[PDB]
Amino acid sequence: AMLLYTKKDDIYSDIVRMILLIKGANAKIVDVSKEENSKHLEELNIITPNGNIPTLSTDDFAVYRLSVIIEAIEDLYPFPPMFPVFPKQRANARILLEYVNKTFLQNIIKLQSPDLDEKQANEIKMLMQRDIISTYKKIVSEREPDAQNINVLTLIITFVFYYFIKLKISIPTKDKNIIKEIKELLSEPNFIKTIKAK
Amino acid sequence: AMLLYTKKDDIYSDIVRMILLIKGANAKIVDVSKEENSKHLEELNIITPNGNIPTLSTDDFAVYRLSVIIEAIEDLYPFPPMFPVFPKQRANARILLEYVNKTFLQNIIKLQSPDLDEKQANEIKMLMQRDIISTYKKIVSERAQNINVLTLIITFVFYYFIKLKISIPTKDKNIIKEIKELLSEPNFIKTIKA
Repeated sequence: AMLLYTKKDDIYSDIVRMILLIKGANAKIVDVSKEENSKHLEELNIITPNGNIPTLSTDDFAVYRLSVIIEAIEDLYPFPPMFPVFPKQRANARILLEYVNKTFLQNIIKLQSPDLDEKQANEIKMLMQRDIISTYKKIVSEREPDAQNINVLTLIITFVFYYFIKLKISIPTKDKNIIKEIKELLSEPNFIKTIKAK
Repeated sequence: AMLLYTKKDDIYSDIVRMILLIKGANAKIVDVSKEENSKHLEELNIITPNGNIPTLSTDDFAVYRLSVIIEAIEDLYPFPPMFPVFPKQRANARILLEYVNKTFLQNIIKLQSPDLDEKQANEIKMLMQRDIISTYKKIVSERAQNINVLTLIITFVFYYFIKLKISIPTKDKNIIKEIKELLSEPNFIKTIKA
């Protein structure tokens, strides 16, 4: 059966859990930061090279790295699709996913590290604050049709705004429409469901 | 149109160039290290954060991370396939690609850096020498003769071992024959003489 090794307040764990929810995969979610899951943590370090979090464990394999976890979930559960189904658009989305991973997701992890300086933290916060709206506008520009499903980029950008709040970083916009849209993302039923899954 | 920003004696450029050759992609390879076109190096530093080499550019994007370059090429040019068709094997290939990138590709580019002492260089060489056969055996263990991205990359690893005067640590006649067979692949030769 499907098992997801998670960790508390980890943007990557959260993203994969929401993906698994939308895909309708009935996965066992195990938080290895909890002392009762100590045995699952021991297993993780046997099946993975560095006890990587998150880890999606299938009957046939164990995967780590967000883009690889997504691809493995998509191979086994293609519906609803997380990426565009046409080559050009698919390529663009995967490149934009890499940009969001590098610019936001990796930096969110850095701000949560105990070995973080005052200089380093302000560099990261300034960086993410500068591009966040530009990236958000670019993700919605790619979408530019009712009862339709969400894409992996909208799903991930929602978690970026959620972690901005979590890290007490203000979302830099005065635009009423963008504010309404961000509030609409943060109130998506599957996002709430994932946030209250703990 | 498709534009590839390359640099002389760069393992990553070589790998992408061979992939684009096999795919039959109509890309415009530009060697930024050449003075002939300084105009392209300027445009590269605008579209990328640190003028990263290699960079696969399109009218819609610029990509410089190797695994993202390989995925973007596969999305646009799926034939011939560079990855296993079944999910388990696909997942394993991508993980093994990351291992090869970290253990060898990144270490080859460190040995080519100007500010590097002989002590640091010996650490890297011995490290790469220890795992090269184990990794090679693992790539062939994963495997009518359609080349996949891991075999393509491991070929360039053995090519750069020779290029950096690092001996391939094996006495095994079969492995030696196989490495020699990799290094004589027509598209590899074609890429090396491009």
